[PDB]
Amino acid sequence: PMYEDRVDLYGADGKLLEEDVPLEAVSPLKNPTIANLVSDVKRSVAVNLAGIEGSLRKAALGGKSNFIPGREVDLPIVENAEAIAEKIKKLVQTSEDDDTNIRLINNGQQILVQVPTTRMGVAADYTVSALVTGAAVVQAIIDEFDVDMFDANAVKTAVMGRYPQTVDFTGANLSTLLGPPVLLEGLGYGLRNIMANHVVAITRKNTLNASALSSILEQTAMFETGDAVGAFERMHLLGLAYQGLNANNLLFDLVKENGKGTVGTVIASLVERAIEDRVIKVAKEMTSGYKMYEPADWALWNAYAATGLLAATIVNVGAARAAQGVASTVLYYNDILEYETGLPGVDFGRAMGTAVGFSFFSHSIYGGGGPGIFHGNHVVTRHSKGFALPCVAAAMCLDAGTQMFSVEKTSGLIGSVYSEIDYFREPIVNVAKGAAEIKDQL
Amino acid sequence: PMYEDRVDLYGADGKLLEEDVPLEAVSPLKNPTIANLVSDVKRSVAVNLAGIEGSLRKAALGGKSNFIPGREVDLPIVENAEAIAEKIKKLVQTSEDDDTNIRLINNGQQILVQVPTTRMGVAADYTVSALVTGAAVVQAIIDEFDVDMFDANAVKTAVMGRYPQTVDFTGANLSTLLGPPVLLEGLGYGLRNIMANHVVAITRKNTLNASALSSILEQTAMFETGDAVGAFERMHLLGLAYQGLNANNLLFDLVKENGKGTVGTVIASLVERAIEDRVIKVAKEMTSGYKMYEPADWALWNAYAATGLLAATIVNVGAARAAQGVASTVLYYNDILEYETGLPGVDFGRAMGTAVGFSFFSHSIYGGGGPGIFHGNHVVTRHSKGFALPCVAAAMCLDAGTQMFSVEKTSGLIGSVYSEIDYFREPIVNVAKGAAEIKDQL
Amino acid sequence: KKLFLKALKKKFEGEDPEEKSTNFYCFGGWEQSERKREFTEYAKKAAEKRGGIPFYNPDIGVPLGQRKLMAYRVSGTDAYVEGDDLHFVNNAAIQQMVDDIKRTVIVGMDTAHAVLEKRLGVEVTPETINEYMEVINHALPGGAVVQEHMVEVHPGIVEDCYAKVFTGDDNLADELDKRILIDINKEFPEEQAEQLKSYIGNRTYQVNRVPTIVVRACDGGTVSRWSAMQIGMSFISAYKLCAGEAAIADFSFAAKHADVIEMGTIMPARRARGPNEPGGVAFGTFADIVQASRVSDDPANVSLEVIAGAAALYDQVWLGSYMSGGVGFTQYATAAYTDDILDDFLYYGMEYVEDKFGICGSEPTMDVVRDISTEVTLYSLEQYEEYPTLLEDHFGGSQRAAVAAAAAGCSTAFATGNSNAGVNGWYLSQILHKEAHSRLGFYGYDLQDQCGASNSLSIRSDEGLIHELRGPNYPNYAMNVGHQPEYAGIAQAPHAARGDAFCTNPLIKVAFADKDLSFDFTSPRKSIAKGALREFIPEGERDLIIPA
Amino acid sequence: SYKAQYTPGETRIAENRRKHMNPDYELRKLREISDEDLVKVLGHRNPGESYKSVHPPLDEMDFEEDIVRDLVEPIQGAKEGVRVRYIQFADSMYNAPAQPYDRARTYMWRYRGVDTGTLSGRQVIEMRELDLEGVSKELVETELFDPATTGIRGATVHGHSLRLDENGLMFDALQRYVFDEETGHVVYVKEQVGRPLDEPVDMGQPLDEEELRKITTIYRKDNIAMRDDKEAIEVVENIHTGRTMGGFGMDVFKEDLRKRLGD
Ligand code: F43
Ligand SMILES: C[C@@H](OP(=O)(O)O)[C@H](NC(=O)CCCCCCS)C(=O)O
Ligand SMILES: C[C@@H](OP(=O)(O)O)[C@H](NC(=O)CCCCCCS)C(=O)O
Ligand SMILES: O=S(=O)(O)CCS
Repeated sequence: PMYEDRVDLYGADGKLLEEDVPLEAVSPLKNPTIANLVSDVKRSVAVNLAGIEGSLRKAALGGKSNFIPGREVDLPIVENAEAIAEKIKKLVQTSEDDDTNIRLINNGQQILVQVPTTRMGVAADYTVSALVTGAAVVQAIIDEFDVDMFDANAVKTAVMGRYPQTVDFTGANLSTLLGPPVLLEGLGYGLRNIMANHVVAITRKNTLNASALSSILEQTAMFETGDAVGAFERMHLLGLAYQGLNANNLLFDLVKENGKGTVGTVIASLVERAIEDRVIKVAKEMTSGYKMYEPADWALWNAYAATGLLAATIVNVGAARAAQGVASTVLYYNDILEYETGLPGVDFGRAMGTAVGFSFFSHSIYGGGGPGIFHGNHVVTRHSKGFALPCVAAAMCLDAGTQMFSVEKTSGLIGSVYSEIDYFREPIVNVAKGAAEIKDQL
Repeated sequence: PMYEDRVDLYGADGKLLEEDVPLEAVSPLKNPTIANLVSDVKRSVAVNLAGIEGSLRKAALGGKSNFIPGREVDLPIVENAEAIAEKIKKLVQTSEDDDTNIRLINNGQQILVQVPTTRMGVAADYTVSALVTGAAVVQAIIDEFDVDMFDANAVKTAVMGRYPQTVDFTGANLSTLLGPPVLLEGLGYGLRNIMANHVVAITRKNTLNASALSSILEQTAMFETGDAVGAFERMHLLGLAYQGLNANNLLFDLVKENGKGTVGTVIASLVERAIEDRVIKVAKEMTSGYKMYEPADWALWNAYAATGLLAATIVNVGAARAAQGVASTVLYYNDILEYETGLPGVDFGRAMGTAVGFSFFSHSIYGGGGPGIFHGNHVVTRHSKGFALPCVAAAMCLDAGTQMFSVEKTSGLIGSVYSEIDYFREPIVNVAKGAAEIKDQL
Repeated sequence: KKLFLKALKKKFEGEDPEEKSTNFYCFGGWEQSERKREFTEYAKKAAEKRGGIPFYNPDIGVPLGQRKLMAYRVSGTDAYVEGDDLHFVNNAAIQQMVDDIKRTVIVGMDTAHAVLEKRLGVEVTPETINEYMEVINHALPGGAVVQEHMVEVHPGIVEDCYAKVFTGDDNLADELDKRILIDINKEFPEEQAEQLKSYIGNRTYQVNRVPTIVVRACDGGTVSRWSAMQIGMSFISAYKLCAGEAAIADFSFAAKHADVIEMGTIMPARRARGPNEPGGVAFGTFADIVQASRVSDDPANVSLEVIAGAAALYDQVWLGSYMSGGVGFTQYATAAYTDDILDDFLYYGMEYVEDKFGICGSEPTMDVVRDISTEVTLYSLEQYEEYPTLLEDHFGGSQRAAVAAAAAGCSTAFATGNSNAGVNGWYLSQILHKEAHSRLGFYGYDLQDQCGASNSLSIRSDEGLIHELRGPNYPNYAMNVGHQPEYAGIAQAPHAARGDAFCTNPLIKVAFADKDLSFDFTSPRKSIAKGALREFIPEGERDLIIPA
Repeated sequence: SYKAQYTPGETRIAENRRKHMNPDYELRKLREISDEDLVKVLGHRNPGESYKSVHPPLDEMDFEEDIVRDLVEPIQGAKEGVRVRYIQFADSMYNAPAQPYDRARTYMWRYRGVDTGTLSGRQVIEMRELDLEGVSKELVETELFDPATTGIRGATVHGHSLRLDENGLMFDALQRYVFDEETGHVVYVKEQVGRPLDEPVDMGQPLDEEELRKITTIYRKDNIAMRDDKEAIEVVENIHTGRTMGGFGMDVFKEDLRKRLGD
């Protein structure tokens, strides 16, 4: 292969999945599970039929506390969800043999619509899924009940919200994991737009699968932004493999041996492991006896450091079962690590800097919110190139109910709509199976 | 197939290409040529090596008339274009066997970079191609000349402009046919963002290939926005086939028989043809003898009407060999057609309405410009759902040199960079060959 | 009697309103006008300040005033003013109308109160809400509440800054300090009060008006932030919290995102603006901001008051400056609120509807839209044909097209109760007008009218949208004068005919039912008139911090 | 074969519109103007000066075969690369014999290589200047022009909607034409942007009111009301209804939808 690195892939239960795997087998550019996961995130649309119906019944149209008296339309949409879904299927598909998927959820109150890849292939960006799904839902409803021409625009408004007066689907009754590109902070940030509470809901609160899904999306986004190009590619792959996918069981063993420990003891365990594995070495011993270290392999040191970072998050937030401590943990893990060793911390300071602002904007009057609402497209937590947000996913799995903006409050139907998708819910085991499929092709 | 319609596909020379083709054989969802054209538009990036070099030499960084004295970097980039291109290839590709394409143009002063579909597949939107290409160019240059750490950020700024202080690549020395999605007017508008003058340069000023390329991109965008879904799909396919692709030679024959005629005589020829083909019929004869018509087939009437509109543009702008008249032509072709017949004009008024604003914003103080700078993502000319911009592409092919913002001024290198792509330059014949490839699979 | 005749008779004194001929070139040019003379005189007095730079000069370009330069009656008032006094730069009332909208945000209090009780174990009572409202009325205008060595904003320049609370819970309303209460039962007629409360429920909201000087120095995007910062400080102080703990971030997210109601939404990049700017105000949002609905049960009067405010907002300020600038678009807008001309046409249409269908007496059908729009358009055109002075008054085709179609569209909405049937009627009126006079408006006036019939009842992507929620960013509407103000009237019309308390949002409607606003939103006509007369005292001037 | 209809309507006003639009209807000449005087009032060039180009002769612009391009005959001004110039009219709403959309529709039926703009207060044609001068002569000499109610004006065009002056002429803030009281003729003393003419151009006598009521293309209650042309209104409503139905889509495209639904 291109790189010489090989790793063992271990599951979230700390047991070996795949032995002696070339690093590139988990590259977003090669792994077939990652490709399918990204395709599904882009093409999937949640249709809230119960919300469309109730919006229409009250003329509760176009967002928070809007009502248009006199424009109510009373239709039995949920009772006819099966017929409406069959119509949506006919309108969205490109052929009977394609990969269009329509699934009713929650007694027909919601639909998961997965738009065929043929439509994505001839579209410029991923908004096509929402747009095509919205058009099919509007026409399916109008046709199902023969909605008259003067009422039809209310159906349109119930489905897509205030668009096009708003730049997006404000107050709509459909949603996607990715928001429209007009709201992106950075070019190429589409995959970073999923709030941590949604990640937790998709993985049903399982700590390491949440942090894995976050790492997969973040690092795949780093390929999209051009950050994981050339000189930097190996750093991002090693980051994914170690911090996201529990390579060589390092993440799991660090937590296990520090289950009654602190952020400091996790640092000591990680530095010791890095010395044994010859990832770092002593550069100079100072007058006091202090040993200043240097990396022997900079991308691999960063990966070891990032793995200790996630382990420290799990130990310290796991001890509190309160997610607020996550920003502080990310901050002082890096701070202590640097002054313990003389080495650069995770992402060469950017994970620590991200945590400084994240701390401030989760404890102050100025903006932000609780940890669960942050994501890689948020101005506060965009700065680390994939190494910080997996900690927030892990932290919110471990919160036992201390948040006002909890998973239930922000993400209440996200589990029922998306978590039955195996690669979403259980990314580690399925990425490992993908790695096994291609390991001999690299 | 789904639809019963069949057409004969004729070339820009008015001669038969394919007989008895199912309508869906030219669908953006089915035709393999359209899929490949759209893929190439999304993945292609123009790298201006000469511009990067001169920008560095003068510290002319970050947009027009910027200079940063003292920060000049003097490098023989164009002299080493081959070596640099070979490095870009290694950085952009995902494997030696993939569809990465790097072509030096204009003695190495520009590079056409086509990013591999594998990278597009795991990215959320089409900006990946610019971002990855920019990252590869920056590293290739820094590595080729061992640019020192304090000068390196100037190379970055020379390639990508003022990003990220600007939301886009302001003042950059790379470009794409599609701008970044944060500048889209409407959701799904990515494919509509190509100015008419660029279309004219890509097709080397060949009238009907320009109008075809514009129609293909516009109508493919209507699939992306969800407008060509369900009830409306057939209207958009017939529009593409007749107005964009000279179905049944109707476009060509209308121009030919009116080469010494007027917008009015084109209308008379089109209405007569529509009566002959039983596309419209008399609904009521009025006291004065005036016959009010109705469509027998609404989507087909619209397609006939749209074809006459393009023919009228070619006749009336072609008579003047001056593109300014295009907006007036689109306006009054529709206005006269409606009062000649009682029928709705092209796109049920929206082509006419587009033309009113387009006339205004190409003759007033308030905005706009000459016809060559408009496109479907422009606030002025977004309103017709694919039926108006092909006229502007045709018109600028016919301009003999009356514009300040001419092709040469706005699009001076666009031909040398992109026009060698056969599908871009000659879309009609190649779409027909794609249709022949799949006609019996439908 | 025609409602515009009184104005014509004063505007064309000494002349028969029906006479087709007159004399021109006999007025002395610009010297016929008090205002033009004043302007020229100030231009000369400016010479020293400008140090030689040329300036306003009536001898540059067009010699204005070869015809008689008109005065205008502000409709529904007895104020007669020159057109220049209605230019938004010259009229402090118009500027304060916009500033009062830009500087208002509404924030739900129930989430913050849940954070206090559920997360912080702190009890919320009427007494603690009252104490909080007292604190935020010191903090919101720039007073310090926690830190030592704070500098503060001069209270003398922010006396217009304040916060109030309202609630759908009558039991809580009876317990809140009335100095800071917007009392729904006192501001609204009984039936409207009952309707508002059924939609608002047992929810509580604070209405924050940040200082006028702040939105003038900065922008509309400042407002939700400024409100949220001081809401946070006021919870910390009033409830005695640790001044910087995790729960505080919940108040922030609630006040800036989860529980905030802004007046306007953001623009796409080509016309980029933050929230609470005019392009982001939906037509139904503006109709709810205007307060004529709660003091008048005349649906024509209510719609006409909305159109007057919206002409100032959308045509004069938004399109005429934000999107263009210069001399701008005063008379494109004044045609819809002067000389009682639009009044005459709309009262004709309302009376035609009352007689033939009844107000709200028809379901929406194309037959009804065609009947009403055609009849009111013909009546309107005939008025310009019977009165040469009327046609010389509304001298620009755009003016005439907007006013005839406004009467047609509102009347159609009166009959059918459906705003989109109204706007379909507006599009019929425009193409009939065009075919009658063989002209319509300016070069690019009917872009949206030729696309309008098809998009009025469309259900597609960027075409379909219920009319109340369309606004200046609806794509067809994003460029041109002579439509947006009247569309606001069409959004109001079916709701005024029904007697609804609001068009789109009961929180917006209550939030402007407040005598302590500076601009009088119960009658935008009367306030604009007071500005035209130089009798309106705006907010935000800087006299206290600059030399005498 | 096909017989053009031009416009609906049962009244004299509609037939006047149809006559203007019909290329086989010969417009009556009411006056004559010399070539020199027409060029002088246009104001773009002096007579006798060579036509000025904006680009080289057309046969140097055609580098590549374009079969569709060569289907269309270029007008002579295009062949020669002559610059584009304009004429602009205001038409009084007191029954001027031509009116703004009437003009646009007439031009697009009768003339080749037209760029025409319609506004309430003026109507402009921009054309290769060589061909503009031929077209303009017809627009000034025929019943499309009345010197009292049709004003030639490229700037400061106010007046279409104003009362007529005491001599029956339309307002012109720049007074590009004046009434000669000695003769009763309307005389141009300025060209269409307002520069003074060295030599005034006589445009002859105004049409009388009764002739204007007979040949005008505007509807007015005091002459023939729009309300009276039930046929024209019926067709306008039909266009409106058809556009509404097409935008709504679901009924006119019902069979297209049924094929998409697999029904
Ligand atoms: C409530 C917060 C948490 C928050 O989000 N912002 C606060 C308060 C906010 C308020 C204080 C206004 C008031 O008193 O009503 C304002 C003025 C912003 C606003 N809403 O207008 C502000 N801080 Ni603060 N804030 C400041 C600062 C600071 C310094 C003060 C340190 C000290 O020893 O006094 C500390 C942070 C630190 O320790 O480094 C600080 C904290 C804090 N800052 C603590 C309150 C601390 C306390 O209880 O005393 N600010 C500064 O370090 C100087 C500038 C000063 C700002 C006002 C100005 O620039 O004039 C003010 C900037
Ligand atoms: C973080 C973000 O706030 P939100 O999390 O979006 O509410 C952003 N504010 C800020 O960056 C506040 C910056 C100024 C006050 C703190 C200065 S240290 C904003 O309002 O757009
Ligand atoms: C068209 C567009 O201008 P540009 O073509 O982008 O220069 C747009 N202007 C407008 O829409 C001006 C509208 C107000 C002036 C005309 C009113 S009829 C704008 O500035 O963003
Ligand atoms: O003359 S235009 O119609 O172009 C602008 C009028 S304000």
